[PDB]
Amino acid sequence: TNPENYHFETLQVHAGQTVDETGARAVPIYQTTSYVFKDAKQAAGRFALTDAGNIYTRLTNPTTDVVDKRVAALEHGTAGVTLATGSAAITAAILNIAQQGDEIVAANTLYGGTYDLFSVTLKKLGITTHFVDPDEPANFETAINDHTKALYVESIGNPGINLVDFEAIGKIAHDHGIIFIVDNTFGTPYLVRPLEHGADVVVHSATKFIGGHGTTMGGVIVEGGQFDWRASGKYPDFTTPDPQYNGLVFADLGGAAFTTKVRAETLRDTGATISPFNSFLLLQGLESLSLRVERHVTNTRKIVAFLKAHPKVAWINYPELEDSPYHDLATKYFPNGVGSIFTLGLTGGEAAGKALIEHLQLFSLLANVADAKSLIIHPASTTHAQLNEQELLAAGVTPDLIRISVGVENADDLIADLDQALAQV
Amino acid sequence: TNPENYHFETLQVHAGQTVDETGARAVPIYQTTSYVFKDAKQAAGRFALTDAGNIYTRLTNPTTDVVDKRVAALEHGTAGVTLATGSAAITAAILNIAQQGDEIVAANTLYGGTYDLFSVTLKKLGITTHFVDPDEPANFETAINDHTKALYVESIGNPGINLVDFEAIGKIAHDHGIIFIVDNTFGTPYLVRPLEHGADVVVHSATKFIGGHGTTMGGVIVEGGQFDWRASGKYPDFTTPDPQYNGLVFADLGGAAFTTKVRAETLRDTGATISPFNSFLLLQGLESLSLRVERHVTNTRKIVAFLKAHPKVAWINYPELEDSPYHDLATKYFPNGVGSIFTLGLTGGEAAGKALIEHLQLFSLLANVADAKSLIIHPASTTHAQLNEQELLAAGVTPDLIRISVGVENADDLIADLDQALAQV
Amino acid sequence: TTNPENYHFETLQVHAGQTVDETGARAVPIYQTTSYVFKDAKQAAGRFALTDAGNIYTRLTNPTTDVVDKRVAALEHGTAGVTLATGSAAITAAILNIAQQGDEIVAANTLYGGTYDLFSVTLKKLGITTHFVDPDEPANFETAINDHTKALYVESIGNPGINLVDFEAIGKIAHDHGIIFIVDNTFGTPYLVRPLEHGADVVVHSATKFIGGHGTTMGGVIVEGGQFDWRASGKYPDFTTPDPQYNGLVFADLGGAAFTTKVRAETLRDTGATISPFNSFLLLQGLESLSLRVERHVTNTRKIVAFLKAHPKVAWINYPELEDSPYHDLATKYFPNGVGSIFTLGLTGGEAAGKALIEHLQLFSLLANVADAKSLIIHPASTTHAQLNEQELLAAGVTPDLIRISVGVENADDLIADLDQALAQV
Amino acid sequence: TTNPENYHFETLQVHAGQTVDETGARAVPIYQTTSYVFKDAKQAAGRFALTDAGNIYTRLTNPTTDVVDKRVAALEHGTAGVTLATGSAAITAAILNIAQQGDEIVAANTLYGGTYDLFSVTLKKLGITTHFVDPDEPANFETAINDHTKALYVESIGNPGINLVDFEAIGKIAHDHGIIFIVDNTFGTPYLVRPLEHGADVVVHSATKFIGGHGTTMGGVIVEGGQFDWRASGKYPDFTTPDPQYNGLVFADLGGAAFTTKVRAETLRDTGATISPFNSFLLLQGLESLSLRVERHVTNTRKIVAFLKAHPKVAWINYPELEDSPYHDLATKYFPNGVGSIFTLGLTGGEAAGKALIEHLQLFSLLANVADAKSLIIHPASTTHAQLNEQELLAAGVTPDLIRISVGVENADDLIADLDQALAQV
Ligand code: PRO
Ligand code: PRO
Repeated sequence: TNPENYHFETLQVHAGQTVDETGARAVPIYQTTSYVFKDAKQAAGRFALTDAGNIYTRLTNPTTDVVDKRVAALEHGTAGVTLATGSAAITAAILNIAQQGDEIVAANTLYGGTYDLFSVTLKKLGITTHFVDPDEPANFETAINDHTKALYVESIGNPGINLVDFEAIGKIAHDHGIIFIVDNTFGTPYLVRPLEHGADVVVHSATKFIGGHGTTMGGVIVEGGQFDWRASGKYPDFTTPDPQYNGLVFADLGGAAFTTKVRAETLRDTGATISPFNSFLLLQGLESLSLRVERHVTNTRKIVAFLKAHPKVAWINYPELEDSPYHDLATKYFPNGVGSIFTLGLTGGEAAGKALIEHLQLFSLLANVADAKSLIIHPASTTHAQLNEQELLAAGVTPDLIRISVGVENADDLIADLDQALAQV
Repeated sequence: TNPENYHFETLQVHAGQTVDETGARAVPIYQTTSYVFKDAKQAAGRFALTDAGNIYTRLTNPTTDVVDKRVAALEHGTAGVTLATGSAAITAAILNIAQQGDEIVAANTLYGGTYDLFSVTLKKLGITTHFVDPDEPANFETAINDHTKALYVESIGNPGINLVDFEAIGKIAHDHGIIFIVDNTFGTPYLVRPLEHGADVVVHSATKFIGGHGTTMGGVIVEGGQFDWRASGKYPDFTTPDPQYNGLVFADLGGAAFTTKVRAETLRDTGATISPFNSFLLLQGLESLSLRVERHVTNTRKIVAFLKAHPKVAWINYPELEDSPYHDLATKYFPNGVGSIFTLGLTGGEAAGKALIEHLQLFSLLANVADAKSLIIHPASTTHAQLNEQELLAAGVTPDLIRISVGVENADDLIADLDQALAQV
Repeated sequence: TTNPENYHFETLQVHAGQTVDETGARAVPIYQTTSYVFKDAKQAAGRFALTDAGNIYTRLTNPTTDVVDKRVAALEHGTAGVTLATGSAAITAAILNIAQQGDEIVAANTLYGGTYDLFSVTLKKLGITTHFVDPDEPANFETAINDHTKALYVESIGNPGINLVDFEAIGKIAHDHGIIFIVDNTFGTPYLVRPLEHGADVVVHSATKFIGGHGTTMGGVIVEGGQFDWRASGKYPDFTTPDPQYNGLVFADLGGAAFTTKVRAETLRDTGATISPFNSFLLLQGLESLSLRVERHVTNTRKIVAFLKAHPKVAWINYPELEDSPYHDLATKYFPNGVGSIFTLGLTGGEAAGKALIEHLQLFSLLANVADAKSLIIHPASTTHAQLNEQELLAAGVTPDLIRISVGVENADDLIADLDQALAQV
Repeated sequence: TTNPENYHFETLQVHAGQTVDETGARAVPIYQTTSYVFKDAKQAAGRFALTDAGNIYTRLTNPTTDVVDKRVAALEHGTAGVTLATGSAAITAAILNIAQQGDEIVAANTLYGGTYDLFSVTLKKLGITTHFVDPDEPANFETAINDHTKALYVESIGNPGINLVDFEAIGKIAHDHGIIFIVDNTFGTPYLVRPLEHGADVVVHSATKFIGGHGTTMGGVIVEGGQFDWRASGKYPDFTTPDPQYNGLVFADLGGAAFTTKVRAETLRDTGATISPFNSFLLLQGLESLSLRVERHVTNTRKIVAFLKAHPKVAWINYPELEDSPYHDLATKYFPNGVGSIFTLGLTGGEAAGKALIEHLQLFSLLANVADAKSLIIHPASTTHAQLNEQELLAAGVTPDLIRISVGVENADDLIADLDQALAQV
């Protein structure tokens, strides 16, 4: 994990970065695809996974490697692996422990994407996921069984902005001998470390917060390295020596089991590999993640207060709020804030929200979150237009719903902009 | 397709590139993740796929778009889509027309990767692929049936360096109402256009030739737009309106059917999206593809002749050679050459090849092909060490086999380097 | 003009100069191009004539770099900006823009090693003499001014030496003699002090350091305040006398864009110290967090300066904000948000003690840079200022026992802990 | 020294200066960094002292850019190279490296618009006078030489004007007077003519054009032949007299790296026209195909020049290789592989005919650049050389009816077809 016990701010700046022979203080962009092997042994050794080193950029990259380590350090885990996007980090994570005919138990509150994947695409492939209501931790136990291999939820609903009892669902899963995978995109390691509250694997859509400016895509998978793969016995690929990899037992890697299996199977075969550039820009984003998340909260705090007190605001979801049905969860798991993404409904309903959008100057109309620039959009008509009233209202998406992602601009300017706009709907 | 009927050299330089309002002569790197929508309608419109424009970089990118068009133009197809890597362009291509419990008929001669994917990973997902011997076009018909939805082969075996009767297998597939997907990595549009000899879809690993210098990864999928999806009837997802996409019938797009379905399903859900940088470097590579491939052939020609005449060379595979079991295929389908990748066996067997490797100065020991720098490696101990003697000798990988990828250096220097080295094994 | 709807720093550093093209792309595209297609022969001819606004040649204009120009100027509260390859190039251009052969410049003794040697050796060879004055006494500049003097140069915070200067004072003394006031605001950044609003006419920057923020990309920026009469003073003819090469165009006629437009059209076009659109993109990213980053570098440096002052093995510690530094008054008047994150320090054991301290710290990297997100430490006299020797070395506050530290954005405690252990091993 | 195991152009452009780091990465890493961690206080001090080889500061040294230096020099068959931000910056540095105030340069009249105005306006202001001679008669240079003259400058192929020059001739005339011969080989590239091997001492390049090859990235390269006695001639003191700032180091003591090492240590460090490691990476990619690309640009231009000569509506066509151009002899002697892909042409209808032709072609883009993979066309007098007017305009072969064309690597037939249709519409 973290060697000389460094604090978050130090880890987000140094984690997994070494200095090569050139003395280059910044991580070089290893925009290469292959690596020269010392001799014919090392070649066979690297491809056999028995000799530590670079192999192929689809599999390995000195730049991307620093991201794996660094994110893991922040997430306080044991090993990380990066991928083309968040969607791919999810697809890989799932496929690593779910075969055909098997199933997984995932929360009702999910990003339009994560959802339409679990339900339409990966099922089509014979892996259906049973959607439970995250508000009642026990609600998962009811759909669990023998074909179930992992309990999946999002650290903060998208757009349900609903918290969940991490520790509860973690045991409910371990009691049945399966792992807890938490999609921490919305919370980030600075706000919450699912791996330290009952989670085994944490996925991220670095595209959003880790990246920081809406310029780069990428996903990350971090493992806690705290789940006996043999014990539970429910994960064969992990137990049964791999013929294709020289009878290697993934469970023998320990803290690196889950991640070295994605890299050697899913990643190598499906190839949703990140480009060294993207990884570079992620390293820059991480070098300031905390600082930006800190402002993302204090800004959202101020913007939420002003919005709650405005007559023209019907309702406002935001766990930290003293009267949100999740306030208690917030205080227990999110001591530093609940993010900067929130939903709200206006008093003039649907036509009013879109109207507000059409008047704001500092809020951009687009599909994204966690940009340094503030954003707003109406989920139902976009990011979740892949779900019918059936799932739509099941994930909290109502015709009057409007979503906001608070940037790092000046709170006064954002409030002023919001004011002038509402003063016209 | 190609509007004012331009020749290959003109298309590889201009295809799908327009000039924006800035006047920028070079395609800008759109290192962005989202796009600002005009109003709430356009947002809903883009996400509904009813309004042409950018949506999300996982789905769309102005830079990557030029690659889609450009490659397609060269491949002489109707529509292209790019992806994170070649492996992902393959995974996506397959998943676009193969559900669970279904199967596909693919050649025995395949890249270590393409293979271990079709066989271990995608089966695990309940899609097994029956490996036929490409030498006998009829050999495919025997394993075809009702669950079969596509016939897949590589334009040039890796490392079988075996040609195949494109037109033969194309009909053998259309007679049974399925499509022909040809992995043209090794041949490229300048040497062969599978789409014009019985192929419906062509996949590429731009990582290799299109890229040109071993710096960038990426895959491409191009469709010929010449297969009635309704007629054959064997492709439901293409016939049955998509609920998630507003009851859209993929077959209604025509020339853009196959590609807009990968982008809207597999890509959007699995997210093996290319980074705008990678796409940029591909555009540069394409702007010179032909010129480099031209030298790749004339260089390999000269290097093959010298190698055939050297006493210490046991055997040498290279279709163009007057006595290779494929010479006739070569003359019919490859009028401009058969590439620059070839295999050879030495007279001192295994230990001799690796020895040759350990002596060469201008040939680099690594896992890659089509680099401007020349490369050599022993497949059995690396790129195909995922197959047992069973598949290993089934794809032409023998203990004395050595593979070479001819660069663009000076033929005399390469021959000289090879000479001095052989003069020591 | 300037900042339209009167926005605050945090909003400008994130939005300033950034429009949405037809592609609708939210992030600024990286325009890695060298040329631009012109509408017919006239648009082409009119652009090259500088009469038609638009792109011409990346050596002169770039859509990506353009956002940098606007944004940086916006933050620095100026009217126009032009960016260049490095901080050194921005400085070289600023001078050369208003300095011919036979002219002279009066500059502070406290200057970064490069800047010094540029004024003293490189520009000397071309008939541009520079008088190095002691910035502590504003009147000292008056003494060296004369007919050939054409500009007064100072740094917002000496490098090294950490000495502040009376902006308004030197500002007046310069305008009273009809010359411009050039401030190299590198160490301060627009967020700590805006020299253009306290008597300065042109402010240059080394985006390499703070603006970029991670030690990964290089570039310089020149920003003009556009509130200095070029005609009036009369000492800047090129700004008044029509430019033959440019259809008799008179640069002073451009108003708020006179100085920078002269650089782009003269010095920049001809010498070509051009930034690459890539770098510009990375700078934009940096600017998008400038305020947040500069904020921590300071809170961090404050604590670390405290600890280091109380520590027995510390001979002395320069940091203007310290209640008794000979510049404290200048700090309160001009630097309400802090005095940055770069300070010098002397050790009890002299030089050998310092070099010992460097080699033992684990969170401070020994390299030549400042403003990195990572913390840095180095010994100025043997590196950054080794082209000067002792007389000029000592004219800028560089003593053999001097050690320089650049506080990063890591955890303040860890940094102190690291500092402790190293000092004990000294 | 130079090219070790005697390799050919195609092998050098792909391998020259590229090593494999510990990561084993085959492709040259992009070192997007500004500084480098130094081993203890001495390595640091020794690097800054220029006595310890290694990286110092990206403004001075970069592992990515370094491959560019070696490689380009290798191809140009020289001993040492240094790269800079642009072609203009490489030229500016080359001159300033051997030119002080009060010195003069004698250069060809045929110069790219920028180069001209740099010599004539920008460098004039700094006491560096340049005498513009007629390159057609080598003796013409002798006439302007004198005590203050310190270098003879010419382009391998005038821009525009497409005029060749007697390399060896001007080379001797310059060494007979103890001065260097500087050639701007942009238009030719090391693959068509290697000025360093035919009487030249320093050859500069605008990688922006051919080396890069796609109009996407900018940069300049300076290459020295290292076969000119600095001590002997005696006219280059700075090369002989110990450098105080550098521990009395004498630049001439460096041998084959004297000229370029002076640029990196003086002009470059102080003015900072530094390339970005990104650009360098893109240049390396370009170099990896230079020979192949230059080969087609020529076969293509040959055909296109033929067609255009026979065409009725073509008043005249400049291309040295043409059997009757006043430079054909120079072409056969010096350019055995072709004379490039940039030619000028006059139309029967004069200026208006030309500008008409431009606006009608579909495969030729109207922009300011050459050597793109895409074909280009432009009218020099209203753009690239509009800072010069008629007297100096006409001293470089730029006539109001002149049209310039840069042949790309598209299909030769399509280009001709496109040209036909446009001419008919004229
Ligand atoms: O500091 C930051 O937030 C940005 C992220 C990419 C480059 N620097
Ligand atoms: O011409 C070429 O081959 C290279 C490819 C990337 C940049 N230019």
